[PDB]
Amino acid sequence: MTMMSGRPGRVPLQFLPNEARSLPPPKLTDPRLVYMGFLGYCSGLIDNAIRRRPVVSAGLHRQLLYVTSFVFFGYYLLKRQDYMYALRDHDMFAYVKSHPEDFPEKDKKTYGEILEEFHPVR
Amino acid sequence: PFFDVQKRLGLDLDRWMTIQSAEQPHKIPGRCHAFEKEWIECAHGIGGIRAEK
Amino acid sequence: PTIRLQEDPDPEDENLYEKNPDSHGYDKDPIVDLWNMRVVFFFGFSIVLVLGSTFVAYLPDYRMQEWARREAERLVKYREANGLPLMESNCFDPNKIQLPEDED
Amino acid sequence: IARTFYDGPEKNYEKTMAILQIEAEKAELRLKELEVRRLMRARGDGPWYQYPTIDKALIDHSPKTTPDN
Amino acid sequence: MNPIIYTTLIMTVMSGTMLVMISSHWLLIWIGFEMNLLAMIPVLMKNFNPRATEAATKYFLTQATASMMLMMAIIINLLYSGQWTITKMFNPVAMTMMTMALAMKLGLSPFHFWVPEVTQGISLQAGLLLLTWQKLAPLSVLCQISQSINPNLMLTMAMLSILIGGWGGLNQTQLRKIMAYSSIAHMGWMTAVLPYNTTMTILNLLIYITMTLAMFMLLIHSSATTTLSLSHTWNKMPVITSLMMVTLLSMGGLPPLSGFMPKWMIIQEMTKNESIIMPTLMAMTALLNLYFYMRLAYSSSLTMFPSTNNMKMKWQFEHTKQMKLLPTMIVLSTLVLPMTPALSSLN
Amino acid sequence: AKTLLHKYSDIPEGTECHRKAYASTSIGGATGLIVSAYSIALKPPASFLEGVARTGRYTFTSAAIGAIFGLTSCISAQVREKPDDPLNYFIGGCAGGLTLGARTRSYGIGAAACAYMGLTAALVKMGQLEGWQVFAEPKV
Amino acid sequence: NVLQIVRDHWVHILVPVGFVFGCYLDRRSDEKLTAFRNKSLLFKRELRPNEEVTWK
Amino acid sequence: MLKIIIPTTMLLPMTWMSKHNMIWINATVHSLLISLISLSLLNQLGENSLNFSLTFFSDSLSAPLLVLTTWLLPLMLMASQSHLSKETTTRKKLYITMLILLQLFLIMTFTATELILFYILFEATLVPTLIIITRWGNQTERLNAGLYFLFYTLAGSLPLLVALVYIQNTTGSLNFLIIHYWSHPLSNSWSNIFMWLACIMAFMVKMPLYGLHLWLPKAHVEAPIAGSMVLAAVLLKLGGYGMMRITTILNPLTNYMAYPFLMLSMWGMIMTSSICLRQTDLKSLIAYSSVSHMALVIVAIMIQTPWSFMGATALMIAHGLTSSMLFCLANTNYERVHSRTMILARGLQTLLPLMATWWLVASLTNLALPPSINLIGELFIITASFSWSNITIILMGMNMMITALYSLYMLITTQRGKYTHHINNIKPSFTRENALMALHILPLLLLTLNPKMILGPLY
Amino acid sequence: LLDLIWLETILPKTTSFIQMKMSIMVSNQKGLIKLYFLSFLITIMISMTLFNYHE
Ligand SMILES: CCCCCCCCCCCCCCCCCC(=O)OC[C@H](COP(=O)([O-])OCC(O)COP(=O)([O-])OC[C@@H](COC(=O)CCCCCCCCCCCCCCCCC)OC(=O)CCCCCCCCCCCCCCCCC)OC(=O)CCCCCCCCCCCCCCCCC
Ligand SMILES: CCCCCCCCCCCCCCCCCC(=O)OC[C@H](COP(=O)([O-])OCC(O)COP(=O)([O-])OC[C@@H](COC(=O)CCCCCCCCCCCCCCCCC)OC(=O)CCCCCCCCCCCCCCCCC)OC(=O)CCCCCCCCCCCCCCCCC
Ligand SMILES: CCCCCCCCCCCCCCCCC[C@@H](O)O[C@H](CO[C@H](O)CCCCCCCCCCCCCCC)COP(=O)(O)OCC[N+](C)(C)C
Ligand SMILES: CCCCCCCCCCCCCCCCC[C@@H](O)O[C@H](CO[C@H](O)CCCCCCCCCCCCCCC)COP(=O)(O)OCC[N+](C)(C)C
Ligand SMILES: CCCCCCCCCCCCCCCCC[C@@H](O)O[C@H](CO[C@H](O)CCCCCCCCCCCCCCC)COP(=O)(O)OCC[N+](C)(C)C
Ligand SMILES: CCCCCCCCCCCCCCCCC[C@@H](O)O[C@H](CO[C@H](O)CCCCCCCCCCCCCCC)COP(=O)(O)OCC[N+](C)(C)C
Ligand SMILES: CCCCCCCC/C=C\CCCCCCCC(=O)O[C@H](COC(=O)CCCCCCC/C=C/CCCCCCCC)COP(=O)(O)OCCN
Repeated sequence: MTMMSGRPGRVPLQFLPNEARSLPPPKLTDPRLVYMGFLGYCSGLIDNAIRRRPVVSAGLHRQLLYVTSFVFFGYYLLKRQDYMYALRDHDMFAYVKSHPEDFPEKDKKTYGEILEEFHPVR
Repeated sequence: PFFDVQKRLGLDLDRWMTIQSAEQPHKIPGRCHAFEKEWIECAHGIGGIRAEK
Repeated sequence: PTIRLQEDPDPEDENLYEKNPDSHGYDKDPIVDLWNMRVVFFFGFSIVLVLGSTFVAYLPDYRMQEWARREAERLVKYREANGLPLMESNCFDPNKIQLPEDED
Repeated sequence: IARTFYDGPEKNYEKTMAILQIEAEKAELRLKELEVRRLMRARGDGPWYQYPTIDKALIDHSPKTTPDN
Repeated sequence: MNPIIYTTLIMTVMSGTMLVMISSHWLLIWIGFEMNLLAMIPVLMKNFNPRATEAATKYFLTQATASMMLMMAIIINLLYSGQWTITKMFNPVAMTMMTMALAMKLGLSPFHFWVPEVTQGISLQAGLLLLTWQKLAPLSVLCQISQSINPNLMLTMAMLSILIGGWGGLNQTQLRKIMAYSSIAHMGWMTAVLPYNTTMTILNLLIYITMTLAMFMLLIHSSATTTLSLSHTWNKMPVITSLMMVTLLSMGGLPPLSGFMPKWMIIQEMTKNESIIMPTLMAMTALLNLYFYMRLAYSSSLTMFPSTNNMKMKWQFEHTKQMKLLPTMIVLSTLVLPMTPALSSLN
Repeated sequence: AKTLLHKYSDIPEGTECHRKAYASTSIGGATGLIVSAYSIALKPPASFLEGVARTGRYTFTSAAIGAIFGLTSCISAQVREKPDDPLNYFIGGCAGGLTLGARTRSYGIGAAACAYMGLTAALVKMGQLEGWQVFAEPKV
Repeated sequence: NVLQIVRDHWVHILVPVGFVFGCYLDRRSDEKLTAFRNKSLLFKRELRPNEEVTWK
Repeated sequence: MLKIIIPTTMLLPMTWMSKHNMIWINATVHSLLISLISLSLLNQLGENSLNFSLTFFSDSLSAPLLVLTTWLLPLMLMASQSHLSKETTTRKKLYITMLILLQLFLIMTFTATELILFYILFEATLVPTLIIITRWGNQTERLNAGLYFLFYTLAGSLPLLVALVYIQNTTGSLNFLIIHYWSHPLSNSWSNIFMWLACIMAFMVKMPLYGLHLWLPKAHVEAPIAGSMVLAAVLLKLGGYGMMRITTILNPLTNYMAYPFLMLSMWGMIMTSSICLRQTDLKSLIAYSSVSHMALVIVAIMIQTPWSFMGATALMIAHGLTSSMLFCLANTNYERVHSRTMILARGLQTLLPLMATWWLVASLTNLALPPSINLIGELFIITASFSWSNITIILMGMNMMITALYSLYMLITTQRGKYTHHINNIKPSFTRENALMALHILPLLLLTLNPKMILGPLY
Repeated sequence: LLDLIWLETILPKTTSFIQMKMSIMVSNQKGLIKLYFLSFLITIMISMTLFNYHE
């Protein structure tokens, strides 16, 4: 039930291994970063609304800090998520390569020589 | 769930007491020291699923 | 108190015509009302309906209907000039079909 | 109208081809990933589902007051 | 209670949980549970009254029985294998006893009886702590021994928890009991996917904790513990009732809200294991939780209830104490579905 | 115990109707005993004889439902010569629901139970035939 | 004289700017799906002496 | 496709930053402009769809529905501003926000390439509708209506979700193009039967199918006018569109799994048309007429022929326009007299002649007068059904009769006879109401000149 | 007979009635720990006999 916690050579609490540096970092105009900044902006607006302040105008420094914090955390979150997916595919490809008898390459037939049952609509 | 702080820091908070074959005072051996030593050396590093078989 | 609660009485609905005899039914403010009528009429009847209907009417033939008619004309001409049947019951060439060898 | 607001059929045709290729590759990757997960969870010979055992460096390999360990 | 003593007790509760979640030795996990309970009892009685005393007594009896069972399971496991490490239980009887002890600690059915009463008997801050922080340690232990759990027993308890949470929540006018039954149903959802994928368990735990923190903070802000008391909030703080209604919709699991993401991820995972009947029943039963959330939203925000004259005075005063993390909590409780793939960072 | 379930399921569908009925009666009686135990624990009967009477009532109702279901399903299977057909289970379950309605002396309960138990039993038969898993093992 | 009318009518460019931005993003998304540009068996063609791509 | 989505999203800050007396003008003008822009999706290809990107695609089935949604938003705004005048600025902006969010969800729903995204947006449309009904409805029943609107939908859609993820575990994809190209037959098994039911019953509930339709009269009667307009014109079609997408994986099972639904649709079409003959509430009559038309659409989709699919598309568009117009017509009289009883206000042709003309044209399109697209769709479906089995005409023709009988009945009850004497507050029709009726009726008539634009992919 | 009575009776009214009765049965516990802990003992015995004997 625990897939990748026991992966060999895994440091307990790094959050971002050294090998993850081999991957292209997310662009700063990444749509996911833009959505994280939007979440920070919404948090700032809700903070104004709860405190009974002018929602759009009250805390520009506070709203800016909300947006900046959300973007800053989202960058490293995206890096870690991309690294984990890269690890998943790396392990999958290595396992398929090391077990050819479990993933055989079978000759594929053309449609002119496969017999498919025809079901009339009437 | 299990935040493995001990191995990250090399602290050894409670690992000295987990098994029977680990550094007893005055080198007093457990009743089944050899069997546990053999089983641990058999199962080391191959994973629980493979070790069960 | 022979009463259950302190409540405002239900007010009577007010007629927009009373203060604005030509009120268009858009807003209480006459200027906002007139401009709301004007923008509705201009952007629905003048822009969307007329110009949109013209645009849809002159859409280019991406469905390729005249193309299909011309292709059919060419095929009919060629086929009845050489005595070929106008259409074949087989959509695909049988020579590229591999039926199972034995049916019994 | 065609010149101003639209493109030729080639663009949509080949964009469809690219989209179809990406989608088919994703489908085959998903099926292969499920099969790999099943095999690794059944046999335990892969990097995944590697459940901890006892570290062998905890064993004390010193004389034990008794010759028979 | 003295504020320094209160801080010490809170940090002792947290330290017990951390001891549970960093230990590799069964005895230290047991000690962490004992320390957590010992520091937890006075926090429930911080506001002294007969109801708080009764809640603390019921809680202590339940948790002490669970701790006895847990130590018994540890000792049986040691007897059949001279092992103290928390890897995988070697004796099935010990495993059954451990699963029952952890279910009793979590409040899963049929050991759910204490969860509403205690939650009703304590203050809202104590209820927040009890329904959020107290779930971490048993769930972490369950995640560590997931491969050893018998799926039939765990799934039976999970389905019972979902059913009983929905049915019990249908009958409640008090908000603390509503939150307790919601907690029982969510715990059932969490423990249903545990034998298949612990990452889904962690994701559900995080999402539920975020939404529960949002709701408890909103209930503390508008100091309401009953439905009728909450029906006055529209006439003093309409924004609070609007946010509460959106968070309630999220808790019911309706898309595109965040509360939909855990169930969506769990059902899907179960279908990878040829499990269709249980996910179908689970969703159809979570409909009940949605129903009583919707009833609360009807009474609180979607309609306007009659108010009182003295409320006019409350119009002249602001809230003295401000909650720093409430806006972030609300936003995380509602608008995080588009960031679903980030869950890969949890494994 | 699933040993009783195996004892029921080891006998083929439309054969030995008396033994099928006996096994289903045992399963129903066990279910009724568990229900009565929980009911007595959570709602004490204020008397020992009244508790014994309630246990007897619940256990007899459940055992009668089990006997009726098993006997009706086996007889329908053997007479129609159609084993592995969910409609035998539907008929047995709906007869069991009618038995429950008669035992509680309620027409509406009888009809609702007949329909719901019949549908549930037919679904169980379909799951047996197609291999549907309630507690799926962690394959992946 | 234009300051106040701008301050009360600047909301009238939000939707046209949205339309222009959406068109730009559609073009950008188009740029990521050129793997088969001038490569289909039906439309494959020799380039003109001056053009660099068949479509963009 | 983002050239439609982003302006719709921009509608939100535009209405939240507008002056208190400018919200309606700005929202109406810019929604009309968005509809004009969306009108360019009608240029369709034939062979295959317009595939903008990996996420969104447009078909000859999707484009008319998208245009109808974008056109319905300004009409809803026009119809809402009368009874929302006394509302505060913030609550008016919140109402407009609900309408904008509903349009955004529907636009994304009709163009999603992948079935899980379609499902998520399909469920997301629920929340704004529920809020609109239960917050701005007039009567105490609205709350109950909301519950009926909710749990009927979810009880159908939760199984579908399960089926969907199950499919992606075995097929490997839920992209509609991949699903269509790699489609395989369904064998005759109990598991396949239940997967078919899980794939179909959510759209069945949404139609609604006869017997699962009890939520619709409640929800449509208790809703405010914009809620009723969007519920009848667009939301019901979410079922039909969904079916037309998902039946591609259900062959050849649909060959016999469709019999109970066909029987329910034909008989319940007769039943709901007959119910319309004895109805005291004017909105309830319109709701039941919608049920009957949607039953005919269900028959068309279930028999799985090109003529039936074309007829179903045309009938969906035509019914959306006609039912929205009828709801607006009833709401004008309701705002006059504050009652929905059909016999309270009579002889209205004497007092409101132009509104009587609008009533007449709406009633004519409701009974499918040639050459309106209502009859185009109805006749195509009837011809396909006759090919399916010649006895169907007996039911179909019967439905036609009953339809006319209730349509004119409504017209005769509210417009003809003598006026009620004591009702003396019937003011002349406003320009807003007449313009709303015209903006309903003229596009419907113009669609007769170019019917193929609504005939769907099978054309 | 059909829309206002029986179609209401079968799907929505039956569901509401069944859920309400189940809610009343589940939530009507007097709060006495004797009964709860007796049910706990029954549950522990059942789990030891029906799940723990089958492995
Ligand atoms: C490792 C994990 C495992 C751990 C567990 C292991 C345990 C091992 C040790 C066991 C030895 C026990 C030693 C000391 C225990 C202390 C008990 C105590 O202090 O009592 C306090 C408790 C309260 O004391 P009180 O408040 O001062 O007095 C109040 C009055 O008593 C009442 O006043 P009232 O008049 O108002 O009330 C009316 C009356 C009402 O009384 C009743 O209604 C009960 C009568 C039910 C009739 C049962 C039907 C008869 C036939 C069933 C046989 C089944 C097979 C048949 C098959 C089909 C037949 C054809 O009383 C009650 O309400 C009490 C209800 C509780 C009854 C017993 C609870 C057990 C579960 C509930 C189900 C009861 C049976 C239902 C059927 C289920 C299957 C048997 O006393 C009692 O409740 C009654 C006396 C208890 C004495 C006997 C206890 C021994 C049983 C222990 C467990 C049994 C075996 C465990 C496992 C075996 C297999 C592995
Ligand atoms: C989606 C589109 C629309 C569809 C949806 C809408 C329609 C669906 C629902 C419509 C209504 C169906 C409701 C079902 C029954 C509800 C009963 C009830 O509410 O109980 C509460 C209600 C409350 O009772 P209570 O509070 O306990 O005590 C006070 C009583 O009022 C005091 O009662 P009492 O003292 O006055 O007398 C009671 C006593 C005596 O009752 C009387 O006093 C009067 C006599 C009544 C019996 C009438 C039989 C003679 C006529 C029937 C002819 C044969 C059937 C049709 C065959 C057609 C041939 C071409 O009752 C009995 O003993 C009858 C026992 C069994 C005999 C009838 C059962 C036959 C089942 C049908 C088999 C069909 C097989 C498939 C055929 C396929 C080929 C066509 O019970 C009643 O009062 C009703 C009693 C009558 C029950 C039998 C009537 C059922 C008729 C057929 C049902 C089949 C439809 C459902 C099929 C799916 C099921 C799996
Ligand atoms: C409602 C949405 C969720 C909100 C959750 C709260 C957000 C605030 C959390 C603050 C972030 C800091 C936490 C971690 C920082 C450094 C610590 C790091 O080293 O820990 C690593 C762990 O990394 C963390 O898990 C990453 C946390 C990121 C959580 C985001 C996932 C959310 C799901 C998708 C929804 C989108 C959320 C949007 C964000 C605002 C160690 O890995 P490991 O010791 O081996 O794992 C232990 C458990 N195992 C072994 C059993 C697996
Ligand atoms: C001679 C008289 C008869 C002529 C009638 C002509 C009919 C056409 C008129 C109707 C207008 C058509 C509706 C507009 C929909 C088009 C939207 C979209 O498709 O156009 C985009 C292009 O944008 C266009 O600019 C659309 C702008 C249309 C905006 C309409 C606003 C009109 C409102 C009128 C306001 C007047 C003043 C108001 C006073 C208050 C395409 O994006 P792009 O990817 O680049 O193009 C790809 C093709 N390329 C590569 C060849 C370039
Ligand atoms: C009130 C006063 C009454 C008295 C005065 C009356 C005056 C006369 C009125 C009657 C006029 C009758 C005109 C009859 C039509 C003649 C012209 C007609 O045939 O044009 C058609 C063209 O019609 C258009 O194709 C269809 C118009 C579609 C309108 C769409 C409106 C925009 C959408 C609005 C929102 C809709 C929302 C719902 C959408 C589903 C023909 O198309 P086609 O023969 O092929 O074209 C061949 C030549 N082309 C290709 C170069 C054009
Ligand atoms: C209010 C409106 C709600 C919506 C209504 C939706 C309608 C859905 C109904 C589904 C239609 C058919 C379902 C399955 C197809 C055949 C069903 C069965 O009766 O046919 C026979 C099936 O044989 C038996 O009859 C078994 C079915 C009997 C048990 C089911 C209980 C039916 C009682 C009615 C319950 C009410 C259902 C609706 C509840 C609301 C055919 O025999 P056979 O060809 O050999 O087996 C075919 C299946 N194989 C191929 C997999 C082997
Ligand atoms: C408004 C009310 C609408 C109510 C809709 C309810 C009906 C929905 C349809 C059924 C829902 C669940 C179906 C599950 C999704 C199908 C996916 C699938 O293919 O799984 C099947 C499994 O199918 C099932 O297990 C489903 C059995 C039913 C479980 C729940 C029973 C609920 C009541 C059943 C009848 C009601 C359904 C139809 C109601 C019609 C609408 C009223 C096969 O998978 P495997 O296990 O791998 O087997 C392969 C080898 N054969």
